[PDB]
Amino acid sequence: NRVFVKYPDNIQDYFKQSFPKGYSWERSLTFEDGGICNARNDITMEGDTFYNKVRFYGTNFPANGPVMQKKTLKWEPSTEKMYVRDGVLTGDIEMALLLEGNAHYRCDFRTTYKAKEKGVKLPGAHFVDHAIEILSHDKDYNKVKLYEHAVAHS
Amino acid sequence: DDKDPMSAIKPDMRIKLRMEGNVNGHHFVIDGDGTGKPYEGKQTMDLEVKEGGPLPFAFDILTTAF
Repeated sequence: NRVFVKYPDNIQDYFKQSFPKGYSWERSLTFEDGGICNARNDITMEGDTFYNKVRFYGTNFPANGPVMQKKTLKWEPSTEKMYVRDGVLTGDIEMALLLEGNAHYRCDFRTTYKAKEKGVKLPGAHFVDHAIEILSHDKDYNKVKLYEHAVAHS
Repeated sequence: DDKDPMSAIKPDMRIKLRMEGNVNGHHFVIDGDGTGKPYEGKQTMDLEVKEGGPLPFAFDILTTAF
């Protein structure tokens, strides 16, 4: 949820300007070994609470690969490029998962973001730096505590 | 302008979440409860698998979708 970004005063904040009605995003994750995920979130707001309706579908992950074998460690901090693509606010990023055994597993992301209200002004092209990390978890990841920090610039 | 800049987006806000889906045919439901500071660019969430656990794949592939 890109509403949780520190936007400076000289960049238009599409995400905070999308409320109270909300916005939605649609994302493709394409991994180096052919794994592919499609993810989407509908984000609304009621009072002080953001509500998220999330769907996640992944396929074509090799049985012997690091995703099905549970060999990942963390995502590396990275920078999303925000720009208008065919009239829709779009973010592209090249992300990387650290694996066991001094290796990385790369993934391209494209996300489109759509304000629910017509007439929300599209921003100029900029960047969003972020880092995401699991702070704690159960042995089988039945319970996970997650944290993210993000800042927009340029 | 005369408008409350934070009429909608407050300095401290809560988060609720439900995720449904499947990876390589393995289905799951995961709930989330969290808090964040929009103008600081920070958020934290406690996630719990409600169906399909223990997940047979890397939890990390899900985390940017919360």
